[PDB]
Amino acid sequence: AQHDEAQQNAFYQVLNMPNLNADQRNGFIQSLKDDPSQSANVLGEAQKLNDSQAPK
Repeated sequence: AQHDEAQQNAFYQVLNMPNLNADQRNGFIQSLKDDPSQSANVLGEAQKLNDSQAPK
């Protein structure tokens, strides 16, 4: 967190999602690392995956 987090913002956001479990968030992060161009895509799908798993 306490660094130039603005650069690695997508990765940081995927970590900082309450409803994602380890396997999910880490899996998506590795997908992002594997395919840098799909940053916005992976981030969007991570937020969707989090949202669907919201207790409400």
